[PDB]
Amino acid sequence: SKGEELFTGVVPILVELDGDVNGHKFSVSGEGEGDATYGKLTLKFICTTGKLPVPWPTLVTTFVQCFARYPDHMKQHDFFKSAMPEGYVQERTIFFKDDGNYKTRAEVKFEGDTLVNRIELKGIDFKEDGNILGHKLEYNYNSHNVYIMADKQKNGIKVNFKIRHNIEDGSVHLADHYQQNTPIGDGPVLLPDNHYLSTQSALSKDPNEKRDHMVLLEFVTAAGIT
Amino acid sequence: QVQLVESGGGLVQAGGSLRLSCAASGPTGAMAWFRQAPGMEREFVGGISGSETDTYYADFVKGRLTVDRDNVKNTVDLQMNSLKPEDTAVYYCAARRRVTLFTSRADYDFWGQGTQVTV
Ligand code: NA
Ligand code: NA
Ligand code: NA
Ligand code: NA
Ligand code: NA
Ligand code: NA
Ligand code: NA
Repeated sequence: SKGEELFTGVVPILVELDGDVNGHKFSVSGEGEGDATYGKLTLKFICTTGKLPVPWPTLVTTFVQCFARYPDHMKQHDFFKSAMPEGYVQERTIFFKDDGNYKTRAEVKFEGDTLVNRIELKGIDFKEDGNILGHKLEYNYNSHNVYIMADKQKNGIKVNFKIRHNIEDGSVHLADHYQQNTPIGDGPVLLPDNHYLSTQSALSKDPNEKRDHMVLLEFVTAAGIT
Repeated sequence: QVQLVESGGGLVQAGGSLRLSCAASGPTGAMAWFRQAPGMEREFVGGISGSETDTYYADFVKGRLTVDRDNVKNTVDLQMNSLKPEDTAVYYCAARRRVTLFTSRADYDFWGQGTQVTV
């Protein structure tokens, strides 16, 4: 159809985030590309205001699930692409176990031929010497299942999952995600059956990037419907 | 394709000042200056995002330099103060199609041919 045809090949991506965590303000810009035929995302971000005040891994989920690979038998369950090119609003609250929380609102939509994710993030109530503001998180990422259900009343979807952030002392800090996606346009979207996205990420550094930065690779495939 | 035309530079001695300028054939995104000392690796000096809202200078360029940009003329300019003999190098204008001011040379799409600066 229309929305899914926008994703048949490689699509450039722009990411812009303004954040405020415990009054510490910052901005991030990122760019790369997505290829939903492979379910693959590649991005590089820089903090344009200096040092990022939180660990980079805690922003991974905030920094475009329209690039998931949906198998052909599940095509009618791909809300994200069906809302394009007009886009969708992605809102989250992220609860870090025994620590603060992020509240994010993003617009994901096409601006020309580029898919753009513009985000506002506010974090509150973090312990200034917790795992987060104390940068005790390892610079890595694990695999998670992203659970999706329709929210017919709001003409969108509800999404939730729990991220495992490995800590430098060998423990794990859980980040509990609650997400709702709502279409920006008034065109019709696909309201899916219950399913999930199998996601995997890897983080690295660009040895020639002098600014505080993250390189992110994500693989995302939809499953859970025979 | 997009071509970058460098001018300025040349010979100075310590303490002096020098100016470099770069003119782009067309409009572009982030613009930056790099330099490459004789057998060293190309390092980022300073630049301006395509939107001009982000300016970044390397650590060694302290407050000694100023980059400005002109999206109508499609030019980025660099001015150098308090020159030291370690500033001797071949300076390169660089630009990207896209807007973000990354600093790795691999992120840049268009290059000038290199302008000698000798302090
Ligand atoms: Na980090
Ligand atoms: Na996040
Ligand atoms: Na919390
Ligand atoms: Na794990
Ligand atoms: Na200089
Ligand atoms: Na490079
Ligand atoms: Na290059």
